Amino acid sequence: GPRPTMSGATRLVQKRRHGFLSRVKTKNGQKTLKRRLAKGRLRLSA
Amino acid sequence: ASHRMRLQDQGVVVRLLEDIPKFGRKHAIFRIERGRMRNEWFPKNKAEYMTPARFQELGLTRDAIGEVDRSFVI
Amino acid sequence: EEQEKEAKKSAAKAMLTPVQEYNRKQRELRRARGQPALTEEMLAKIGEVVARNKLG
Amino acid sequence: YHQPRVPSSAIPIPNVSGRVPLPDSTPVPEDFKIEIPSYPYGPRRVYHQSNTGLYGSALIRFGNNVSKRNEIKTRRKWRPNVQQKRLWSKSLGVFVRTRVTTRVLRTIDKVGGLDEYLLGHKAARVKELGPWGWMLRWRIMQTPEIRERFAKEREALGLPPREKSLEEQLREFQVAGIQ
Amino acid sequence: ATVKQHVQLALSLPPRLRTFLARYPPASILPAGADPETHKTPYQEESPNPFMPTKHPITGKWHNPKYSLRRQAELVKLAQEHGVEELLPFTRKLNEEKLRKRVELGL
RNA sequence: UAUGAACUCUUAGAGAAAUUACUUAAUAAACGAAGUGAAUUGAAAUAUCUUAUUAACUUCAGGAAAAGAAAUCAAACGAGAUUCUAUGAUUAGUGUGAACGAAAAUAGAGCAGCCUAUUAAAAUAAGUAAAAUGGCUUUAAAGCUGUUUGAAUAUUGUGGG
RNA sequence: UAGAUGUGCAUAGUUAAACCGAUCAUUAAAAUAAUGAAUAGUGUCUAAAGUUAGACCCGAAGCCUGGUGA
Ligand SMILES: [K+]
Ligand SMILES: [K+]
Ligand SMILES: [K+]
Ligand SMILES: [Mg+2]
Ligand SMILES: [Mg+2]
Ligand SMILES: [Mg+2]
Ligand SMILES: [Mg+2]
Ligand SMILES: [Mg+2]
Ligand SMILES: [Mg+2]
Ligand SMILES: [Mg+2]
Ligand SMILES: [Mg+2]
Ligand SMILES: [Mg+2]
Ligand SMILES: [Mg+2]
Ligand SMILES: [Mg+2]
Repeated sequence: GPRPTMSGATRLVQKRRHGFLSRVKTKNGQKTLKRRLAKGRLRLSA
Repeated sequence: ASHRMRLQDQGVVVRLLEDIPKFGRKHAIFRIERGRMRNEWFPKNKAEYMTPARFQELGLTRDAIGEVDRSFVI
Repeated sequence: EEQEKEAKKSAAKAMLTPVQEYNRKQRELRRARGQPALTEEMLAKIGEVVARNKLG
Repeated sequence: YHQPRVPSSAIPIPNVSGRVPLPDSTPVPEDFKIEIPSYPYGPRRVYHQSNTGLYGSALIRFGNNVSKRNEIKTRRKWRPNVQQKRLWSKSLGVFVRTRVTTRVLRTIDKVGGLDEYLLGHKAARVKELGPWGWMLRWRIMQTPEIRERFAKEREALGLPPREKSLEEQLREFQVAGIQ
Repeated sequence: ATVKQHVQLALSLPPRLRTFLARYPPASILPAGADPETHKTPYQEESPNPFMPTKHPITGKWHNPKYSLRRQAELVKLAQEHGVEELLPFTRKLNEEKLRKRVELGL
């Protein structure tokens, strides 16, 4: 069953784990942005 | 005996320039192990590689390749 | 900036062997000779062969 | 590699990276850096190990490991017989250290030394040299022996006699650096 | 009058033939009192017959002909359709040479 | 037909993109080539095989790229670079099988030849051709290749097929 | 104006196959000795079909590659 895994979650970890800089500065992150850019997403990160 | 054997290298042709003892006199052409020529003689300028171009300038041919003379002594 | 990029592509010219320089110089001379021209005197002698082998 | 110092030259043997760092004992004014002309055929896009030695046309190869009864295929690799050797350079007068294959050791013996193996102008050799051999080629060309040998072959081919040499620039930086 | 018609026939040839004949003109079309040894174009001095391999004097290495056996057959085919095949130099692709070698020697 | 203006981030450095701090700092995808390279699946199981020089990943590059003017094919007559489409062809052939699978030639789209390359290159190619061995490709040839060895000089018949 | 040009199928069968041929094959030589095999095709449309493709439709557990997340 699902669990409350977002309890006590902070937004400093969201930016570090899923933020824009976390992706433009990595090889695999660039692919993520380019995939989401091809699909037309407005929210590319976080 | 067999119709096919292990392929081996006989050596490299060189011409002496310093009258090395136990190997031959000056300006002597013969085949020597590549290690001695590559590590001992060539650095000390004791011999030179005999390339097809070197043969023409010296006017010699492949028939001049002699043999090592272990009995030679200056 | 564009002139520095140009000079970079042309930097290896200092690492050319004498034979390489000799061949690059002969092109400058060969290309200067041009293409030989056919004189109206020779063009006539060619037409004689065309008509002789076409009509008679 | 750890290369020796040339007996009577302030130019060191280049680094496999392409850099020619000068010792602080050599007075050089900043705004100056030794640049080697780029390798025409560019670096090798696979087996980057080959861009730091004399590998010839040898690279890492892939194939199968066929079994005996069922002939089952399994991928394997074939590596060149690369060795580290000290090779005499008549031009520099020292032992140039580099990684070389056994097939290139024979070619060096065939052409008449390391210096002759670097000065070849055929397209097949310039490809076999690689980025590293291109540097050693650039270095021996700065020596007075090769510069004198090339100057003698130019008049033999009918070329005009042949601006300032790199070794001279480093000499003029001394006379101007002390005073 | 006929002289003007002759020049027009020559100028009507394809540029590919006019180019070849310009740099490799045979003695047939040369001036009457001309001499083959002289009046040589810069190409004829480099290679008397551009269809045959030449051995460089300084370097004992044969130089490939300026026209490959494929390009030799294209000129012969192009020169035969315009009546100037007899103006080309010797070639193993000439229709008379191919035929002569078969009749003389056979299979 | 001209012309004024046209902010911030991606995109100096740093950072939690659209901030900081500076400054007349600036280039997605798809397509291309090479390298690496599966499995589902089919064979009514399954190893060779097939799936498949596939998908995918990495590197490099341009508006296209790649390839290209015969060390090509033919067969005793001759054709004459490369690329794309169709036929040839459920063919020759390979494989125990399941299946895989050309070329010549033909037709059409385009057509262009050259080295003095309409952008600036060769003194005509030696550790190469080729051999043994381990593999790839494959019909046993040809072609690619690690290791160990290693030629000849042109139809006045030298070299490759 | 004229010439040429452009898949294919059929028109002759027979045998493993060629030579051969209204005959051919086996008979280790051949021979009516014996046995088998000979006469309208081709194109198109309509419809039903075999084969290969998802192949009448829906439905796995699982396998592989690349990415995501402590
Ligand atoms: K490597
Ligand atoms: K063969
Ligand atoms: K028949
Ligand atoms: Mg859970
Ligand atoms: Mg927590
Ligand atoms: Mg040994
Ligand atoms: Mg930035
Ligand atoms: Mg900024
Ligand atoms: Mg089965
Ligand atoms: Mg078959
Ligand atoms: Mg050649
Ligand atoms: Mg080979
Ligand atoms: Mg083979
Ligand atoms: Mg071959």
